[PDB]
Amino acid sequence: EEGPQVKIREASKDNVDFILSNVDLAMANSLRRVMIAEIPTLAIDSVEVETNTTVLADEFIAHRLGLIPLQSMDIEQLEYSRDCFCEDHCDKCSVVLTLQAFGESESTTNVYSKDLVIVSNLMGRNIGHPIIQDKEGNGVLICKLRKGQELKLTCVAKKGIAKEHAKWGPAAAIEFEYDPWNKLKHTDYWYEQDSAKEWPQSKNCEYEDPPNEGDPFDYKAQADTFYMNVESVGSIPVDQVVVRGIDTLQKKVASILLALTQMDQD
Amino acid sequence: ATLKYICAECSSKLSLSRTDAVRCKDCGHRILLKARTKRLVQFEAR
Amino acid sequence: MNAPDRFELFLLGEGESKLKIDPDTKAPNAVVITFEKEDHTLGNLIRAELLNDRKVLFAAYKVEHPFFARFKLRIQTTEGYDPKDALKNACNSIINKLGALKTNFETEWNLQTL
Amino acid sequence: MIVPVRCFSCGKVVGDKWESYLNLLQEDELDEGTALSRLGLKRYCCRRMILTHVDLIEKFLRYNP
Amino acid sequence: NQEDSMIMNQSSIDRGLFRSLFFRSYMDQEKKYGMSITETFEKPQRTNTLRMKHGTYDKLDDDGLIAPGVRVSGEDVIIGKTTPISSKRDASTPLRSTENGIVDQVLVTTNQDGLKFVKVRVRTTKIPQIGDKF
Ligand SMILES: [Zn+2]
Ligand SMILES: [Zn+2]
Ligand SMILES: [Zn+2]
Repeated sequence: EEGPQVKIREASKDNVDFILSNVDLAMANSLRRVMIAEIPTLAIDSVEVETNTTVLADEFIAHRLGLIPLQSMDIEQLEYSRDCFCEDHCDKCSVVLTLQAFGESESTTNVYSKDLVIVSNLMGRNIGHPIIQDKEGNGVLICKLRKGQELKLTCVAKKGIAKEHAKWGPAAAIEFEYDPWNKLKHTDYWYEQDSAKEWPQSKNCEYEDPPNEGDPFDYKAQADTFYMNVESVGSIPVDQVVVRGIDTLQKKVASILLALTQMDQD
Repeated sequence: ATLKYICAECSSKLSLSRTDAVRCKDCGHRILLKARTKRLVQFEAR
Repeated sequence: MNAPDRFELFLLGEGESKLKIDPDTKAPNAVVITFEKEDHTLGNLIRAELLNDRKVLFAAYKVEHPFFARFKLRIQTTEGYDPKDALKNACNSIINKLGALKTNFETEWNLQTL
Repeated sequence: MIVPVRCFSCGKVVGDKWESYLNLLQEDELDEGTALSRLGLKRYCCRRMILTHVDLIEKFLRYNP
Repeated sequence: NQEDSMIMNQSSIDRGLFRSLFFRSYMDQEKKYGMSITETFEKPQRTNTLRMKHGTYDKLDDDGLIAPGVRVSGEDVIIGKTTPISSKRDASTPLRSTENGIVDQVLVTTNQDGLKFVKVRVRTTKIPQIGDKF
């Protein structure tokens, strides 16, 4: 179009590999940052334990519950409970899950995220369904039970961002590399005999022309072209981690522009 | 249903007054553990 | 025990505003903007774009202490160019860049098969 | 004391992978390194997550109550 | 991270890095001597006594024992006991002023001397904070 340019190398349901060319390092990084910390997600933020006869502690369990990935597709159509006019929580700001599990067999009874059950009224939003990616369809072993063992609890899943708690991270690791040849001399390679022989070259070197020894150092050159790979945890699809990442950053810049307007009165 | 104390051994749901000594009625153990409140404890999933 | 609530990183308090413009003392046409509940996601991004402005004499930012979610941005400009306008244009330029990226990624994702 | 949900360092979910891992070692008769890679645990922060997990819950469950 | 400090990743901490459980067992037995002068496990009130800690006794049941599950903090009376000095006199055990947690388990058993005696376990999760040693 005009400014920044994208070339998707590879793409999957949970991973995008792309080259982000015609960009500022400030932008590429601020985008990397906002993908990690600020895209809103839905995660369990309250557990009420009715019964726990497991070997695991109340909070131990409640802690792992927050880490279970939940559908976050239609998240912007769910309010932050802090802005909701309800007393505490409701269907406009939260999702309610239920976990009832009992050791019926002599054999160890396993408790999975499949076993969480939405009780709340979703009002036709793709939200709160535990993210299941394992071949057996169980997804995430919450707990293990014996024979007389029982676990009865209620989950209030709420909107939030990684910046408040890592559980709200839609993404895992974000691969990031610019100038795989160090033509820019942005790093100084530590060596014994030969940096070149001692440092393994990036797969990214294929995508760029090598420095060429018989050329003086390009002092004026700036870092523009960024080899990235964004991994999704599941809650939101990969395309959405980057699109919402852009949109969030774009949004938080607009709030500054609007703040300047508001303080420009009296 | 309304448990006061549970036997530590046979997992027996029982309940008795300080005028009924200690012990578990048909197990015969002096262990005993207080049953969980029905107050319901809230946890942040953090 | 003495830890602030993690929401205090992104949520404005009572009697607390986002931007706080303050006229600089040391130099003419320079200003000092305190960005409340913000970090390196915005500080660096704005500063780098403000440097692409040929009418910008100075542009720098700092996070005085890591406990607190706030950054100070210093802007000096050519006589006749008000810094608030340099920050105005700075922001729009960013928003335009992002919207173009958004579109391009979206056009690319639609060609991809998996 | 059960497979941690998610790798501490990176965040990649690891809670759904434990049982699949044991089967790959048992049934499939694979080595730990190929098994970890088969589960798509590419980074060493994720490999250590499962490879070094000690499952004490099995011991804890062995207790009579 | 200078002079033996270290920078820990809060993101990884949120995910469970170095998280630990903390347990503390409080203990008490009903008296030592006096067939007539025997102490009592009970939730005590005014009864000319007034030698209370307060520290609210409000979390105790009729047996002067907190039910496992209740949250405890500061100087909340975890075990209620009285000494008959003649009306009653306080002998109640407050939680450690510094500590706070959830009542984990409460063992109501007997000693070899036919003594009513209790053990009160309190659970606290400790998340890696600032001046915590590693
Ligand atoms: Zn609501
Ligand atoms: Zn018994
Ligand atoms: Zn990892």
